[PDB]
Amino acid sequence: SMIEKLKKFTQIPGISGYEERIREEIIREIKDFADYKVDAIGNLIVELGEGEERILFMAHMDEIGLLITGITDEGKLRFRKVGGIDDRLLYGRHVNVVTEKGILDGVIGATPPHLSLERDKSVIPWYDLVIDIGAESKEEALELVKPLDFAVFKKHFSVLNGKYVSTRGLDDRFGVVALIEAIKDLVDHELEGKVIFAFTVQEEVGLKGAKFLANHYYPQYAFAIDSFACCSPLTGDVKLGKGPVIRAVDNSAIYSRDLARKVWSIAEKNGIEIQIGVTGGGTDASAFQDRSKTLALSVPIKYLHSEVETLHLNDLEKLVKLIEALAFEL
Amino acid sequence: SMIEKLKKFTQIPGISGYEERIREEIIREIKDFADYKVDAIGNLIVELGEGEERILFMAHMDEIGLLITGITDEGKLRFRKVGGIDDRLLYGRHVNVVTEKGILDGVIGATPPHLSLERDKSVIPWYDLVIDIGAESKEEALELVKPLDFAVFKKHFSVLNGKYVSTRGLDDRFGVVALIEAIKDLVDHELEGKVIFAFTVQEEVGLKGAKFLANHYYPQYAFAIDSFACCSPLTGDVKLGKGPVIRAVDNSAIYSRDLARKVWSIAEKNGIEIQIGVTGGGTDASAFQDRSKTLALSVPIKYLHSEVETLHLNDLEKLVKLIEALAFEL
Amino acid sequence: SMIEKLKKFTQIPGISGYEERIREEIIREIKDFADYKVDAIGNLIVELGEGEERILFMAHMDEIGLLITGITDEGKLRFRKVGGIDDRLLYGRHVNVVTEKGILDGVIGATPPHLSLERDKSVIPWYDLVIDIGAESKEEALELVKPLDFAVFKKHFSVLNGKYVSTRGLDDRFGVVALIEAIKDLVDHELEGKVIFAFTVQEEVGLKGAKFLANHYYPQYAFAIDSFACCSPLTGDVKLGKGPVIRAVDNSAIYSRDLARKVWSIAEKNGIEIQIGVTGGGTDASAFQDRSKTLALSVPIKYLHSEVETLHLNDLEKLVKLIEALAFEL
Ligand SMILES: [Co+2]
Ligand SMILES: [Co+2]
Ligand SMILES: [Co+2]
Ligand SMILES: [Co+2]
Ligand SMILES: [Co+2]
Ligand SMILES: [Co+2]
Repeated sequence: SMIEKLKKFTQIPGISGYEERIREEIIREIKDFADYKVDAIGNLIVELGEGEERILFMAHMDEIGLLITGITDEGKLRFRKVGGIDDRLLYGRHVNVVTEKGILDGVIGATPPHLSLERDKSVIPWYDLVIDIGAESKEEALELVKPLDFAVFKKHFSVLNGKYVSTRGLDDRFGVVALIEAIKDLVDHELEGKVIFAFTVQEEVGLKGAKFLANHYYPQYAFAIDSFACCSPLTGDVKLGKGPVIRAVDNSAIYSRDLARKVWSIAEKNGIEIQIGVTGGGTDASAFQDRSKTLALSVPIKYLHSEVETLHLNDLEKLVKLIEALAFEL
Repeated sequence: SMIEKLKKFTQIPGISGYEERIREEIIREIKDFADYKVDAIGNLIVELGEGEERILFMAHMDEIGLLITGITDEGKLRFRKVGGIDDRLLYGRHVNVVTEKGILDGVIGATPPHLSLERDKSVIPWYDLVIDIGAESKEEALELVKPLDFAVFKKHFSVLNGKYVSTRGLDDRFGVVALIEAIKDLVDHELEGKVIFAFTVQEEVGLKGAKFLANHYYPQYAFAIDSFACCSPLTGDVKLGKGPVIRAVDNSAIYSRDLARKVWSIAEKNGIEIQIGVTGGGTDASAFQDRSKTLALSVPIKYLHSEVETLHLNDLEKLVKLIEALAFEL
Repeated sequence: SMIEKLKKFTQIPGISGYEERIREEIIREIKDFADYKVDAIGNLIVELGEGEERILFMAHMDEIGLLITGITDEGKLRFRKVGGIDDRLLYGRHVNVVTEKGILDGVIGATPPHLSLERDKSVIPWYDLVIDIGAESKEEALELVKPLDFAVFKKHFSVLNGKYVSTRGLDDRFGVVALIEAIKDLVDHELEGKVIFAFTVQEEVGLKGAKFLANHYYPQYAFAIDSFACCSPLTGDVKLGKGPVIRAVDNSAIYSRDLARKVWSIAEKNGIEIQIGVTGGGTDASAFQDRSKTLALSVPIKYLHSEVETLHLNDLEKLVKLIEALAFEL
């Protein structure tokens, strides 16, 4: 119910711009506790209580996938990348081409095997690849897919020891999950200031979902719950299963230091093993230091942004257990 | 029932040496038509009729996987390759570690993402990789896996248009399938000479299953039904769905020319679109020209030996439809 | 008597094709227990008991040396390599040129020292070298050596701590030793099935001694006792002195798995510290999976195929102690 909750949300396709299938399902499991409104741009916003705008929580729906840019003469699909993938993760891998008519499966096979003796033994760049969907010609392809349909990897699900979980799309699905688990566990409790949960769009392509929020939402403290890339010197003693991490500093922003304490305190004062770190990249929260106390805490992750992303199942536990015990005790 | 037959047989793990799980299941669906004997080395042999030994048919159970060679101090698994894989297909991919106690899942994640700035932007070699299984230490790993346990990729299944099929393990599973479909369709027909169906072991590591057969089985004509790697100049006008291919020539052997005719004839004379080709590598049949008329016919395949192998579903149809209409009309 | 037994057998020159001097001496110490026959090709074969052919044991006489291919105008010897040496082990080293007239010593000195200032600071390839034997001219050389005389390194002997031993030619001499020690310890015991000890030729150049055996000797289980190259990831937890190793898998063959157990069992059931491994290269045994249960067990070795090969003296102890306790209790 934590797993299958997770299996349920990684499986949903939807990269930046195209988050529909994800937020429709968030609404399936939210409809009947709390009350939503949907941004223009796309954002699920869900206030709790009324009054001055206190905390804001953001996990983003969109993920990294491929935009279909056009079609070849023999009906293979061209694509650009949306977000940040690594090409070696593109070569010879099933995908899942999402269209209007609905899901449709193909394969970025392109794998000239052992017996061709022009050995392309370097990594083959994202633009030399195409998707196979079994189309016979340029025409037959359009029967099935049009430009600006997008696609995503057929995602395996794996539970490693008993503790960990691997699949592509933890960034930031787990987060979307958390802010649901951690919203059912609120509301009827009510004793508050006034906290705003949000499910952002287009984070992986420039945070644009949260840059849109930054209007109408001037809160006091704005959090992001995205991933925390793990296990490099520069990650200090962060290791997996030693509880949620506070992105103190990344590449998008170095974050409020007093806010850091204010949670770190609530942390130990509340029986939790929060840990602290310095990584790379950025987080929706860093769209708010514009004017706002920002910080984003997260779960440390291995093999990030690959279909092998691996979060520890306890940290997730403790992290909702904290990003709740924040919305009160702050 | 052709698909799910195929889905059923690719899903079974078992690389060279370790074919058990595969032949036990072949026997589950053969037990009660025809009669088997199992080689020393491992081979399923199934005669039909009695008398001089006429034709021999071989599809091999084993596949390409990874042998676990040892364990690291932090409980990651080391492995060698068994067979011929390409390393770019090793990087960051779920696998499935088969042990004695039974199946156990892990991930060759190893994917230093975007934020480490020593960019290993070349392909990372098979020996710098390890499997993650979520073990905490060298000790905790052995609790789960021992050397000479082996592993295989979590295999997706994909049906491309309606026609084609992708998954890792068509080589030579489809073949194992064929020689089953095409053995249920025999026997009770009986009108013969005397044909031997065999399910070989260790083909992908030197044909050693069929090199073992070469004793006790001196037939008249020996066929192999393995893959036919496709879509390179040197493949002539072989294209997918234009019916089974006759490996005229590969790298292991150039095959009987009269036997080629003798089938090519039976082909057109029997309403089939056999095609002919020159590829690379070898086939169990080429363990018999030692003394024996050899030839191996097959289904053309794209993206071979990658988890994206793609055979056309008709060819398979027509190929059983022919490797039957051979066991009589030859 | 284990050492000097070993010192005695490494010292004997004889590479593939030219094993005489070795098997004559094996016969000096075997003549008067058990009874031999010598293959055409060269193999010492020594049955024990009579009846169905049960086990076969092979250690090979030949070693890596140099074939003299011709002679220079100033009476230096040209050579090819027989087997697999590494060139850096050729540069500037005494050798021992075996002729018909008998032993004759020379030196692959060739060592342009410090004062020539064209610095050949890369490794100098096997074909730029010649042997010095002190001959004054092309003519004077032939007075001493003719083509297809061969040569071998002057071999030092070293006993490292008290435990280990270094010298060039453990592969497979130690093995030849074992199957002698372990044949004097049989015979008069007699209680058997029927075991065949063999001393093979030409293993280091394609196993051709044992490929010749494969006729007339169809046994039930065929073992090889050759070296086991040691101390690389891919060698798992094999370390020196932790008892004989079972080559589970190498590059020539992945070996019977049930036979592996059947010894591993007899092992622990018999008070021995057998260990298991995956290395590279091959073994005479792998000439039998042709039709036969093959496996080769061995002693782990460091610095293999160099005049520094280093086996642990206990393992050798325990290995005869086991390859005896096999010839009965199997
Ligand atoms: Co994210
Ligand atoms: Co991300
Ligand atoms: Co195959
Ligand atoms: Co293959
Ligand atoms: Co040897
Ligand atoms: Co050797």
